[PDB]
Amino acid sequence: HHHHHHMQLRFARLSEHATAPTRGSARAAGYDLYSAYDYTIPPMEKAVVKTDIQIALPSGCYGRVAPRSGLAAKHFIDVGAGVIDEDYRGNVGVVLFNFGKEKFEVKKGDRIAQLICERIFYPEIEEVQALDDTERGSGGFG
Amino acid sequence: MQLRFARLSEHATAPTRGSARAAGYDLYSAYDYTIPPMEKAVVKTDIQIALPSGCYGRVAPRSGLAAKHFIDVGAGVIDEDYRGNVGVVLFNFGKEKFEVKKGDRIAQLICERIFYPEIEEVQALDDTERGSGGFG
Amino acid sequence: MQLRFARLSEHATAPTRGSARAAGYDLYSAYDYTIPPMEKAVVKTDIQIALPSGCYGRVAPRSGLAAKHFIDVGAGVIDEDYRGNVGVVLFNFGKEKFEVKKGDRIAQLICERIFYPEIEEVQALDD
Ligand SMILES: O=c1ccn([C@H]2C[C@H](O)[C@@H](COP(=O)(O)OP(=O)(O)O)O2)c(=O)[nH]1
Ligand SMILES: O=c1ccn([C@H]2C[C@H](O)[C@@H](COP(=O)(O)OP(=O)(O)O)O2)c(=O)[nH]1
Ligand SMILES: O=c1ccn([C@H]2C[C@H](O)[C@@H](COP(=O)(O)OP(=O)(O)O)O2)c(=O)[nH]1
Ligand SMILES: [Mg+2]
Repeated sequence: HHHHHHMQLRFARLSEHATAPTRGSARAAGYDLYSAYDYTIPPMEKAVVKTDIQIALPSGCYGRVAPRSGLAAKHFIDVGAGVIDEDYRGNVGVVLFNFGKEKFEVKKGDRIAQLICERIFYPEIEEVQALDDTERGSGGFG
Repeated sequence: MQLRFARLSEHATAPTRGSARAAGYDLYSAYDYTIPPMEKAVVKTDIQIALPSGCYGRVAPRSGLAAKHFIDVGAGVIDEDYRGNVGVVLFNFGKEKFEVKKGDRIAQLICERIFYPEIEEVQALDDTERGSGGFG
Repeated sequence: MQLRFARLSEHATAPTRGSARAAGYDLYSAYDYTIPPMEKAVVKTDIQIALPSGCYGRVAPRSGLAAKHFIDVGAGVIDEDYRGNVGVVLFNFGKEKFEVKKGDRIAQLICERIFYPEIEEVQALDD
């Protein structure tokens, strides 16, 4: 209209322990997220890792916390939960799963996940009596 | 344009959204399940959905269930053209059994915007700056 | 609106679409793998892809494999500029070995629309 600009990923540090999120290349899908504390995760266990950052996502997306590739392939690390709502203003947490047979050590400053700005719709929901058939139909689960 | 649903029995609950800017609509169990430690279950919602054009439906984990109970969501891709019963694949990685009762909120449904590209084979692709190096 | 791919060996299979409005293209194993219980494997497809601009490629789980065999997909983020071999990280949480045969459908690839905002540090979020 009057103003012509690009939306930014806004963040604020909640402590001196946080690291500003980084992007490897100009077209990496995600911003790197860093642990603010030390964690020791035993075999077949989980931990909630605090980043000590609050974020304000641009309109029309949510923030998906996604796994690092190397951590999954080499160490059997996975990311649980992962849905950061557009209107969340709290401390960003990463839920890490250790499926390996050895303990996994997280140190303050380690890169442990990535944040992706996934574009979504926010549709209104409408109940109907019945839906119409497609070629796929009710065919599911292999 | 909208997310349309229909109930497949009286045991279903209409999906809900806590906020106008919440990513997902909450999905509810229509039945009772006990999931033992290190086991999986397929949870019926007893709804069929018609997703808006230009997206798929991602069944995504609730945060509390993940962080406290070590519950995860398997599979999770609901195609735009799917008209069957929406199932939730729950993985229990915790050491105690996880109880699901009718009416419990067990997952969320996100309308993820996607492309539907046409596929083309070529001999070889040109390299960028990331190269072939992955899994770092 | 165009997804380009090339084969890195004779063992690769061209990605297919399961239905007209399927979210993903089927990805196929190029090799034979035995995954023991509670273990992982990196399954090579022997393809390289060029994603359309404005998306990343998400490697996503097959539903039958999850529901029946307790198979899951780890990692899964393919960056727009990646031109290497597409690897699938398969997790076997089941109690029996899982056998992957050359030519088996093991995952799907979804073109997830994203954007690339610049990052801005503020002191308070309402600055
Ligand atoms: O968590 C899920 C995943 C999939 N489906 C349904 C909807 C989807 O459209 C269909 C996929 O079935 P398929 O194409 O026969 O499964 P596969 O990935 O094993 O080829 O199954 C669900 O209800 N819940
Ligand atoms: O991996 C995650 C997942 C979620 N959250 C935060 C952001 C999100 O907006 C909020 C979700 O809280 P909730 O609505 O109480 O979660 P639920 O109802 O799914 O248990 O928690 C995180 O920090 N990390
Ligand atoms: O399931 C996956 C995940 C990633 N990759 C490739 C593509 C992606 O662009 C690259 C990421 O490598 P990295 O940036 O060095 O990984 P990391 O997250 O460990 O920093 O690896 C795959 O082939 N399959
Ligand atoms: Mg998405």
